[PDB]
Amino acid sequence: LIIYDDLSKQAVAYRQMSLLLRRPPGREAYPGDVFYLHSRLLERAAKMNDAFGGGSLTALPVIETQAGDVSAYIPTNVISIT
Amino acid sequence: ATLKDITRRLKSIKNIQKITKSMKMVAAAKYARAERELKPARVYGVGSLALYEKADIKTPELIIGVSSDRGLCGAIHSSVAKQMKSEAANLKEVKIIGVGDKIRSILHRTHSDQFLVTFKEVGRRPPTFGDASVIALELLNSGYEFDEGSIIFNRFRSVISYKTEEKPIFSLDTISSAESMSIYDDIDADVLRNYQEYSLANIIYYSLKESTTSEQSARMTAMDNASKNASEMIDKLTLTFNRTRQAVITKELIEIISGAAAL
Repeated sequence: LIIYDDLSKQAVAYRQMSLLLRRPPGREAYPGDVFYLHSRLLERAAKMNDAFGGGSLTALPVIETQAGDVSAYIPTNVISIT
Repeated sequence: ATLKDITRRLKSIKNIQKITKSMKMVAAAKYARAERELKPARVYGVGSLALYEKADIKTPELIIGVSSDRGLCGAIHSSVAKQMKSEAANLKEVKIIGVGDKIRSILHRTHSDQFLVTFKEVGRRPPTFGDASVIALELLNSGYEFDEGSIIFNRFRSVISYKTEEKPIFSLDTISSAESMSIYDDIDADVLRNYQEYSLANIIYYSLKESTTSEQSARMTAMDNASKNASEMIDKLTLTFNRTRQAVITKELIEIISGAAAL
């Protein structure tokens, strides 16, 4: 069971790096694949069959919302993944 | 905050501002008529009780609530229900009569089995002595020969001020003959059975004429507050909308320029 506390802070970090790499910003100044950033990661947490080992990886990512707005861009972007 | 949300609440407060505005006006006409119809009805009530105050009447050993149906009048139904439940525990057999539906619902669940009669449509049409007589008839037709009662209502004072008042009704015909009545002569046992019956209809009418004047006045008030609390809330959210409109345009534009100034 892996916890990412929190993924919103990783976004801010990723936004830093991408903008510092001269790569153009998209919505809310976050890079255009800011969905791809978490989706790539959160897909790897999965449940394997018996043929492949029977093991599992659970994911509890954490997202911080401002003023209670879950309908916001980044919140919904992670909701749309988990 | 979003352009979808902001305008939804602006659409609905511009409703309340207006809906409440007319409910102030509806009550404002009903006040002005009830204020004129009270002027004589007061003198009527004055002349009605001018006997029980000039000669002391006690009782050796019935609660009537007067309000209306239509709410939103501030604290008219709630002030009399407080003084009714005050005496519902402080007293002796207690049997309740509530004129106006908003007594059958506010102070019911608590005294559900302590009901004698209920009256509806009060406050729709300005009250008459005819309404008070139907209240008088139903009281005397019920097999409840009460020892003594008290009528609780809202006495008018001004556009904004009123006070919950009690008036004791010594309407027992066995209590009509006391040591203070020994001052009076030339009476029948069954002429008081006529006078007591009528002086009951007077005080019920008086309390009813005070109530519907005190009720419509504070509904006119409560709605003049509520429509101009919405007037303020419209003017507050409207310029909150402009903030958020201009900022959304600006922010949507920085988002482009930032992306254009990176290539």
